[PDB]
Amino acid sequence: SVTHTFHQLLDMREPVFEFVRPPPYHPKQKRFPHEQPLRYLDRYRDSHEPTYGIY
Amino acid sequence: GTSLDLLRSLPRVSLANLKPSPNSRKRERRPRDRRRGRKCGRGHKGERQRGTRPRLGFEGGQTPFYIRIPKYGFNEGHSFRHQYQPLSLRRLQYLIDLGRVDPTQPIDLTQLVNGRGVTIQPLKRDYGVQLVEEGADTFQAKINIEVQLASELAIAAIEKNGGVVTTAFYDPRSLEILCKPIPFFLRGQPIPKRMLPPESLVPYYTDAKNRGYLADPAKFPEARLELAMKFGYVLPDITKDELFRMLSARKDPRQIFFGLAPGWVVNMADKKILKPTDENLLKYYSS
Amino acid sequence: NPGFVESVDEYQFVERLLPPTKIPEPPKHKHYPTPSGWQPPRDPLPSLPYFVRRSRMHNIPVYKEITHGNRQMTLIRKVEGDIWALQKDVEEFLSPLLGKTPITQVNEVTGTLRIKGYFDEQLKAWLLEKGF
Amino acid sequence: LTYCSTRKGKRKTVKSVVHRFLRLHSGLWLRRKAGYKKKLWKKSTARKKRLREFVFCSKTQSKLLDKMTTSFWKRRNWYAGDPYQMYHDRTNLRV
Amino acid sequence: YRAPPPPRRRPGPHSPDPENLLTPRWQLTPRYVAKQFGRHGAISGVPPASLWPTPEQLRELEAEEQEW
Amino acid sequence: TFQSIYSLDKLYPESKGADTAWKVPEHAKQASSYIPLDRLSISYCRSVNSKAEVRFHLASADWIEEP
Ligand SMILES: [Mg+2]
Ligand SMILES: [Mg+2]
Ligand SMILES: [Mg+2]
Repeated sequence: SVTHTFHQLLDMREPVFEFVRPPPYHPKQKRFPHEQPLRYLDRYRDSHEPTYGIY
Repeated sequence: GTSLDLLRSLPRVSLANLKPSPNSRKRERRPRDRRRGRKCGRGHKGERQRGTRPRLGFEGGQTPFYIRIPKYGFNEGHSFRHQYQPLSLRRLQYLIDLGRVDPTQPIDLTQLVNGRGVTIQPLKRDYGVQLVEEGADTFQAKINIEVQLASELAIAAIEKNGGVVTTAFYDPRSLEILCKPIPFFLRGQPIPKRMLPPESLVPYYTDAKNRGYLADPAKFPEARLELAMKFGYVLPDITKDELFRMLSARKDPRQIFFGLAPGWVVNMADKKILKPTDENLLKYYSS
Repeated sequence: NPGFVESVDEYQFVERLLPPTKIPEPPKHKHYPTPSGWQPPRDPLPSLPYFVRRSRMHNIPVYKEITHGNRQMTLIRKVEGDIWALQKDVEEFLSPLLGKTPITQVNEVTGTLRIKGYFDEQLKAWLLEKGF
Repeated sequence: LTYCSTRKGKRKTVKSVVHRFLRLHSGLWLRRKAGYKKKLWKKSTARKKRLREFVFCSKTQSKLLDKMTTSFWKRRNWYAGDPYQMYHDRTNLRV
Repeated sequence: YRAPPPPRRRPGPHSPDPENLLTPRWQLTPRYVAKQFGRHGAISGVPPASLWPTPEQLRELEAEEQEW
Repeated sequence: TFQSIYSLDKLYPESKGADTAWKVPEHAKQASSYIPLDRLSISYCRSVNSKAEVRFHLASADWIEEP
């Protein structure tokens, strides 16, 4: 019914909210991550798809 | 500019006036003086001053770091793995815009190499080029292109604009000739035949969805349509197009160049081509 | 009878294979900017004191560089005329963004300008507006 | 090692390094853990898990390994289907 | 003074003397003969039919192809 | 044009037509619930990921069956 109230008589588009948690904490990135697994590089990447630069 | 006006006033330039760019040369230091002499920077008496310290990697008698780590095959077979150079749609669109590739005619490795679009190293195990999806959204050209490998999204982009893409295989000997054809002609030998894919690569090149050059042509129409449905565009019909002949051109699976057959000799000096008249020779090359 | 027959007709395909030695001039387009993004120099030429020429590939000569592994710089290379006038314009254009006057080096002998920090994209767009 | 060889006058690679490590084009090196196949029956389940991993190398170890290999092992390789394709580059690194 | 004539590469096909003991061996191979025709066309004088494989050579080529 | 024992004509004799591969497949408008593109309206917003939105009027649209 809340959708009807926002539309029929309030006459506006209904807003939708979502519960967002704060981003996970990671220590500052290092050039040489000694004795850390291969996964270390994944924690600091933004996009999951390959890029090819000048090529 | 004003700088050239200064020359008019100044004395003549000669071999007695030359000077290098400032800071282009450092000073070399000899051990004569007190600062750099005497012990000459080597320290007090020991193995290191005399000049006989142990080799790189030696740790004084304990088992060294680079030998106490277990062996594992990260690099096993590295010299036999195949390599493909990447060509992105951003690079390809850039080349057509500046006129360094001619879209009217078919595009193969020879044309890409001749425009400096790609650099191919056969001796470093390069076998050809693979098309890469990056830059697909802004690709707005109609072309006929042949590459060794292709990706799902890259094929879609080319065809949506009404173009043909196919995947073809070249052997190490043929690839070297393809990239640098002129030096081969200077040798004076007949053009060799093209070998078929190794066993492992036969499934890839005989599959229609990959646009293989040995796949059944009857099955292409089905495959092209499914891309159109999946990626939300309308499959254009190229037969209506004026340039259907150009877009449909394809070479024989045993041919290297478009208009030349195996077994011919190119006499570049006087612009002639020689063909053998022996039945045994003709049968060999045609097989 | 000799075993070879010679034909002159098929040499046209060989002529195609020959490579060029000179960079081709870009082809005229009806609508600019070109789909990749390339745009040719405007006509007539700008009337500013300094003129910036294009590279043999027909691109704006602005480059990103690094040294010591942590020092980031940008370089404008083929400048003719008054290099000092260009420095004043760059300082005015970039000053509001940084919040301070940018640190720069002027090389009169090589005719280049060097700036501390990466500002290649902004400079490329800025130079196109002036029409070089 | 050999700084200047008799036949060609070049440096030589130490092949015991090539058989134990992997070099990513950025400059990192990967290795296994010593003992990851030895006496597993006497090792805890958490201990065994740590052994199975691939691990990076320190700055001083990376420097030494670079001296002991030639440039050929430091080039760009374009392997189709590479399982290390995404680890040859660095992202969001201020340093 | 006047400078001497500029250095110039010698033109035309080159046929080394077979009998001479100090002629390099690589210049006496059939490959070298083939190169002369490729560079200089017909002026070389190389019988064009020789460029293709001989029947005995042809059998070896075919035999190897089947094997591998 | 040169041809060899491995030419596509000989390997696949039935489909010898010159245009066999480039013909648009007939029919299939009823295949895999063919979605008519014209009915839908597609807009691209650059939100990094470039977002895409597809909208159509449910009731007016007739390609879907009423039930
Ligand atoms: Mg440790
Ligand atoms: Mg000295
Ligand atoms: Mg390379």
